[PDB]
Amino acid sequence: KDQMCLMVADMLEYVPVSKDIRQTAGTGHKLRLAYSDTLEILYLGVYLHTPRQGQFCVFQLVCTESNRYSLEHTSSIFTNQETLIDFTFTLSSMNIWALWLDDDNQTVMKHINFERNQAGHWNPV
Amino acid sequence: MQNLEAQVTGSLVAFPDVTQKALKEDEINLDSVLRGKFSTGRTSLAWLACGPQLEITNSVTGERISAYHFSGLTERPPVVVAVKEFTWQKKTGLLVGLVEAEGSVLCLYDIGISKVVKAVVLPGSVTAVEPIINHGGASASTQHLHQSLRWFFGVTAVVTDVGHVLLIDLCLDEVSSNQDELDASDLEVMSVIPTKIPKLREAATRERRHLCLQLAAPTGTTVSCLSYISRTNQLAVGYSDGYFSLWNMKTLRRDYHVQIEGGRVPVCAVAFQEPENDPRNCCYLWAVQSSESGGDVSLHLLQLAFSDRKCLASGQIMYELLEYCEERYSLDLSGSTLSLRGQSNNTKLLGCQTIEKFRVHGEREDGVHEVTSPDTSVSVFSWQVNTYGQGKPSVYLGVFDINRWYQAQMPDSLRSGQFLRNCSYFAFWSLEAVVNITTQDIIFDILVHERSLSRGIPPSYPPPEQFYYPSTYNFDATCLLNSGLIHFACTGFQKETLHFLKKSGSSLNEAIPDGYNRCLAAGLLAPKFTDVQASSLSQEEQLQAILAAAVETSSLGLLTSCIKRWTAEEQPRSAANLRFVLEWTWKKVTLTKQEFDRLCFR
Amino acid sequence: KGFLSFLAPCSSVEHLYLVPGEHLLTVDESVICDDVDGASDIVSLIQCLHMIADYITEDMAYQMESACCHPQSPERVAEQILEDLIANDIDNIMENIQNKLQDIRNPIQAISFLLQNMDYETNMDMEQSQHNVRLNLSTLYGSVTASSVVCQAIYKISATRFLICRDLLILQHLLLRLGDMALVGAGQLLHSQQELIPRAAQLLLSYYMIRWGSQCLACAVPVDLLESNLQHLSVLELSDSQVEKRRYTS
Amino acid sequence: SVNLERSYMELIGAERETSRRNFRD
Repeated sequence: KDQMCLMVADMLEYVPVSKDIRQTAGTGHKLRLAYSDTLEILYLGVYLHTPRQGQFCVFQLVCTESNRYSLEHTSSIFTNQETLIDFTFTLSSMNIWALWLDDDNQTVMKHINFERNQAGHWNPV
Repeated sequence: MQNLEAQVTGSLVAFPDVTQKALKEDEINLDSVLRGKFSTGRTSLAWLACGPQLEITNSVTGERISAYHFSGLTERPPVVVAVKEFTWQKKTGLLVGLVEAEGSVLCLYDIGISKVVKAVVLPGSVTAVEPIINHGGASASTQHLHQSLRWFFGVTAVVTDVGHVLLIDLCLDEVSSNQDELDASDLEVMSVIPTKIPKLREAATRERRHLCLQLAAPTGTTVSCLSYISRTNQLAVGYSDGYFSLWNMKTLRRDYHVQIEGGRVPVCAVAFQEPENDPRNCCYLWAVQSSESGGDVSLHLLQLAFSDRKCLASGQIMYELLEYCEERYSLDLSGSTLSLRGQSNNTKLLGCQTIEKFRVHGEREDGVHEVTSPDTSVSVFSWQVNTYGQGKPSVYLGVFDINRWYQAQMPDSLRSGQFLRNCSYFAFWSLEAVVNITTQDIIFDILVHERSLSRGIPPSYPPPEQFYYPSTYNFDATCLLNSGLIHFACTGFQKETLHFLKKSGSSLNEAIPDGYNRCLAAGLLAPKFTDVQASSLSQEEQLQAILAAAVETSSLGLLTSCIKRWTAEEQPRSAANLRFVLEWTWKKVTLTKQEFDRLCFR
Repeated sequence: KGFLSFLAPCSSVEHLYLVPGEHLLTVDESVICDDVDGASDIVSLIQCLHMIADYITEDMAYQMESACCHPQSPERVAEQILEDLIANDIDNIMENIQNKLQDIRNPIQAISFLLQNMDYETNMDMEQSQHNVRLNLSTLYGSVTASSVVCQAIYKISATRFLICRDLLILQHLLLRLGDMALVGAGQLLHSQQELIPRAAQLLLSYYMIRWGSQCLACAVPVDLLESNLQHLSVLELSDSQVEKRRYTS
Repeated sequence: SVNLERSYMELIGAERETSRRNFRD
């Protein structure tokens, strides 16, 4: 209704800084919504596809009293360079699932609890 | 008994392309240098960093476990200079000290999903860090901490480029001093040691600060090495000019300060060694003086004097009341002590570790057994020696066994070049094979795996003398590079010869001379088979002795497989060998039955 | 594309077994199990299990099945399997296994820990006597997709427990025969092994039963004959009729 | 007690009987 761009938010500023991705002109980024009915909190699971390495980042949508909106960074999950088929993130057990089809045309998919410590590991399926 | 050089088992499992790009992109920017080292503990990781980038790979493969881009409040590349394991609230992770031109960054890193879990900006410049206690406030029965440290919850001893030592509280007991990735707190550094520690910690917490105590230390000198000997409750601090100062942190004071030979040669590494049995309560500390640009390099065996050897409830034996630290055995590596180059050599320590192997028997009804004093305790030093003129580093992996050295009763003769790996007190492996791949690759660390370092099992306890030789030590290890990892095996020569002979078992007889010679040289044969050579024996009697030994080893499978191999392909003496072994088998049956009757009649 | 699968969490034992035991050394001890000493013992056990599995093949399993089917006891078949493994010595892998065993403190504790880790089946007789429903979840589920998933899962677990029990019996016999070659205190250990061998043998017998059943095909039989057999059995008092939904697969 | 690492495993669902839904064009 205002027909104007209120703010421009950089997803990498709420994450510890990654310089290459924000200036990268890559394409194929993905957004997923997860609403907590009992929390009234909406989570943006954003897969930023970087040719270096794509990454999942979990944000919470925040709308301040002055119609200014921001992303609260919960966690970021890096991914290796593959053709991502699908990905999901649940708030019931607070999990990331990701399904890729590698360049060799092989179906791979894995899960990880993205609040189970923060320094790098994945549970395969 | 003689050894063989490192055996390659798959060369240069290189790092991923993303890892190579990430490490080598920042080497051009100002205030950035590539660093790499293995992480030891419950982790199995190798870290490499150039400024903001941090790559964590598998320590035995090289595959990128995780990768991250992160900086401090300044864009100057924070180079990871220190990495130490840290367990807080049963969370296992890493404390990482990154150095900047404007300060430093302390990061906590919990193994899970590839970010940083804590970040703090440090006003000083980190050169080395070390966790003193994981739970300082829960530490009240083992006496290694000071009154101020017991008021802390996690104490980090950091050495700066001004010669001072700062003890920082991570403030994991306080939620108002716990920082986020983009949030941080300064340090309320108190040069003095106060008695109002809870009040000052509260003040720092309210002012958004960690409580830090900077000990009165020499200013102008630079700490070249930092280490924590929890066995002696001591903080080993070495300055770039060879001054070694040892601090009693139960008083937070310098219980000792001496000059170890060298005025421009820093104390490059310190390694703690405990003899298998010491009633004098004195252990040993190897201090290595190594030039970083060429010059005199000396290995010093510093004897440490402690009056008290207390047993305190921390699962440790704690040494207290230090009197002196004096070098008692010097070995010049700049010249020729284990190398063939006599002129001054530029020696750099790729790795310095201490490995202790505990052997505890179970084998009873349901229950649990506990570790004891180690039957094998060694200090492993991996070093590169540069002879100027081409700048090519030759790598050697020396192993000093404190237990074998005590069993050799304090050897003190300076060895001079050539091959002397047969010595039990000190040996070394020529890493020339690995060098042939890593001619230019900058070896950042070398990890000898504890699970890899192990000895064989005997057919009848106690173990033979072969167990007490380094030739029995079979161990795989990994060298970190700027391009990947290179993995090698050590003392696999014996099994290589054995399996080559067995696969040649269809014509085993002709290879028995050379194969038996190789087994004897490697020490694979029992100590009794070393006295007879294959040159003075024939293949048939050598085989008969081997078959006998396989019988006492309770290994019928080797005989069965060998005879099945002999059944194929032309080999005329196989029939004679089987005949002789069959009469030998029957006479062995007769002697065994007679001996059994003698045992059973009583 | 077209069809469907469900991703079901592996049990503790199956998830550990499907991963080589050596890699368990790189995963936190408190994560492997709550008892750190027990965790180390079980890690050594599973390293030995993977060591055995790297040389044991499916043809070995087939000939073992035939050996049990025609006259031979499974204990004798296991003895023959271990004897073949020992006769195939070129490196003396039994010495490596024994070295890993000394890492285990009093292996009775660790083997009984595997016993309790697998114990989920208890001796209870549940006939077709209907229990009192507490939710409608009692009648919930039972679809053909559930049937297919359950049959695949029971086949898979039958195979896994088959391999695990075979390895357990082989290790039991090997440790019993080794005696004091690098071991101490074997005076009490071996007698307990003599007692634990028959129980593991009967457990292997039950798991062979279930694996064999999972391997058994079944023919297409008319539901008319099915219900006639039901009526005859109810008349002879071996069953009581209970019908919800009977399916025969295509 | 401490933590929980879990791996999922594929169990093929669908009908044991041969029957699939044909799309209404």
